Amino acid sequence: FLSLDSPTYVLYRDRAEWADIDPVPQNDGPSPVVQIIYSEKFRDVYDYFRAVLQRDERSERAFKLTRDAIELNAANYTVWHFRRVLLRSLQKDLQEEMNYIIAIIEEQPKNYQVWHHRRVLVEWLKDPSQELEFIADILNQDAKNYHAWQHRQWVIQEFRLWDNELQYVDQLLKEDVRNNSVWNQRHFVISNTTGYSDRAVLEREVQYTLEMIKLVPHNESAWNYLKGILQDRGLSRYPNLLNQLLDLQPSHSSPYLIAFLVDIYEDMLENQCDNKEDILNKALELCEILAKEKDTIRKEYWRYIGRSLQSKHSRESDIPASV
Amino acid sequence: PVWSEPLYSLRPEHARERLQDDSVETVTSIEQAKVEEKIQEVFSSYKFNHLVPRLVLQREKHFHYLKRGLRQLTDAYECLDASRPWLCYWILHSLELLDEPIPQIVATDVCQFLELCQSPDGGFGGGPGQYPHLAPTYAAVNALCIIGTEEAYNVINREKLLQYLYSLKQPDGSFLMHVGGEVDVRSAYCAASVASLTNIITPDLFEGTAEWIARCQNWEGGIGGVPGMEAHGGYTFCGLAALVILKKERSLNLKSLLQWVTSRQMRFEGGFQGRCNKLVDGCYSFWQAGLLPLLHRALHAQGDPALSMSHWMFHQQALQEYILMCCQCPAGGLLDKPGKSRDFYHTCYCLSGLSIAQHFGSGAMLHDVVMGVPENVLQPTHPVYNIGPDKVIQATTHFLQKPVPGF
Ligand SMILES: Cc1ccccc1S(=O)(=O)N(CCN(Cc1cncn1C)c1ccc(C#N)cc1)Cc1ccccc1
Ligand SMILES: CC(C)=CCC/C(C)=C/CC/C(C)=C/COP(=O)(O)OP(=O)(O)O
Ligand SMILES: [Zn+2]
Repeated sequence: FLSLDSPTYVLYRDRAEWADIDPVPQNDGPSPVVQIIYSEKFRDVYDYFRAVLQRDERSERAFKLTRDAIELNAANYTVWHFRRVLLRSLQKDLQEEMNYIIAIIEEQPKNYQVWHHRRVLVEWLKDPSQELEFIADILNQDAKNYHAWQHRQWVIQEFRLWDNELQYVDQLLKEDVRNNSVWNQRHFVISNTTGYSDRAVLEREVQYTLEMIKLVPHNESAWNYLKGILQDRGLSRYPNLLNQLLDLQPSHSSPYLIAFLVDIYEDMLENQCDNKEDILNKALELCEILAKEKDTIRKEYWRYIGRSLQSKHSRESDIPASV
Repeated sequence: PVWSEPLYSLRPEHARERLQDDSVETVTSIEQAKVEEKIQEVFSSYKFNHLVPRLVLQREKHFHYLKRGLRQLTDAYECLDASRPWLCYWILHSLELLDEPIPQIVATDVCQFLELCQSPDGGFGGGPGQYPHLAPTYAAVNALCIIGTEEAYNVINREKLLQYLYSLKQPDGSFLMHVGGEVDVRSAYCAASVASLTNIITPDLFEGTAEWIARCQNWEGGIGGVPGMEAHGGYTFCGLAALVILKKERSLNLKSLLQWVTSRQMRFEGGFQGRCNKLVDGCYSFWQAGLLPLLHRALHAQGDPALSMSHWMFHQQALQEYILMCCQCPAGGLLDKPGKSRDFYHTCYCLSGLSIAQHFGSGAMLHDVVMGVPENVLQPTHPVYNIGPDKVIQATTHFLQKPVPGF
């Protein structure tokens, strides 16, 4: 009906069809704190909202009023709750409401309430058929929107819509290989479909990641994904990894490659590798390089790591004090 | 030496910390480069203006901004009309950090307003007449604890609060943020925080909650909002802090968490990003850097022998430099990054993070690092609740005089 931004918008206190209702002023007390000096339009809508809420008036006019209250403050979760009460009480068409929430999310996508509302609608309708395309449009504008990725995971998992998501992930990694949300989505998809224990899958994923590392050696996301998919089994379980990373040292180096080396060495020492001492000193040398030159922002972390490795892996570490 | 620059961000080597994009441009690298150029201008402004750098926390300006906001806000704050207890908390905490006393007149007015925000069925809403919600409930309880008077403590209906928490509890261990609302790790933290402060924790209230939080830790080492989601500083703080309250930090892989958080400090800017490959933001000075004290305490309780006894495991100096040089509005208030506007939320968390960066404490051991003028030093904050540690102790002691509702 009358859009909040319409040139001919009129205050609720001036509307004939609201004449019967006394608006309800906010009760901030005799000496207010954090008192917001609301605009006229804002205070007018919310005075009327307080009135319909207080009376629990479940009417078409109250339903339309929630649209304005939401537009004025989409984070007002009380208004959203009442709007959902009205959707059910008035038996409103839920596909019309889906059209509404898609428009609102498009304009204010960084808001918890709007995404939760959309989830409730999808649950009520048991219809996920618009979701992936809708979310894709939001991600086309902000490829890192946290709520959008979260809703996407919920939709995929709840409705088992796994079949095309790896393809979607590959598309987004092509657009921006530094997009960490997308690396996260890659792990989410693989973990819940094939899993990473399938050797062919793990192999494919490591080769792919190494290929991205070669293309963009300072991209931290690829480095974190490589570590993430290997670390629970233990980096030292993969003896070829070390040599192959050392082979990137010359013209593909980074503080990330160096840090990964330390992580490889750390696991080796934990699993009683050959040449305990040789490995230790290699690791300590690297920790020092990182702390003093290559990654000084993390000097406290790297000194802590060097200290930890020394404390438990030095030849003297298991030697009784009397010796 | 005379040629030596005492500020880490102004040293000549620091230029080597600029982004290397490997000649492959994407939206991510373009955006990072834009921030770095703006920050470099800030860093170099002294040199180009031929002045000696002096890092001063603009206390009087911040106090004026806070004192007024505690009473009245412009319509710029309409979007926070359902978060008024957060405004009370952010402002009162900032004032506490700045060691500015709270007039009893103000204290009593805050108490009375929060009473009006309290629901008959327990918890606090975003404003008077609003349904209760765990976020303003957390804020309201923190604010009342910062005030710390008998009147303030008495505002909280403890019996109804517990009932409210039970009404939000889910079978999988998680909590709804509010009735008919969303679930994420924020709710676990909000619930743990208010229940522990007010001594209403029953034997089964948090059954399954530690395990649910641990499922939110992912392949990155940090914690996402729900299981499966990308690791983020805000959710990671909520997850670890709730586990500390529950005495269940060991449920997490603390080592992968430590590696993840330390990697979130930006080598050039000195501040922290909220997740991998996104931008620095002053409020993560708290959410991210606040994890380091939590991890220190946790690792120490495990008898970790290699822990520093004077510093947190992040660059305390670089963080203070970022906050002092980049995050202050000359008119008063702090902000996200240069070019953004001041707001009470960033004022709260930038100062909270500055305090953490200034103060190391591990039992008997204490060490301060105060960059810039000595008057820059803030009051310490408790890394779990983010109110003064004195206020935490005083509140917990007071409520322990009461029995857990139901006995
Ligand atoms: C944490 C909180 C507290 C009260 C109300 C809302 C929120 S929030 O969960 O919506 N939160 C804070 C929302 N936010 C936006 C934000 C914070 N940092 C960067 N941004 C864009 C705010 C900005 C200013 C104020 C004030 N006054 C209050 C919230 C989201 C968020 C946190 C960190 C980075 C980005 C987004
Ligand atoms: C107790 C309590 C309520 C704590 C709040 C915890 C907190 C800070 C959560 C942040 C969640 C979130 C929506 C991040 C994305 O914002 P973004 O994409 O605009 O920011 P980004 O680029 O820095 O991830
Ligand atoms: Zn912020």
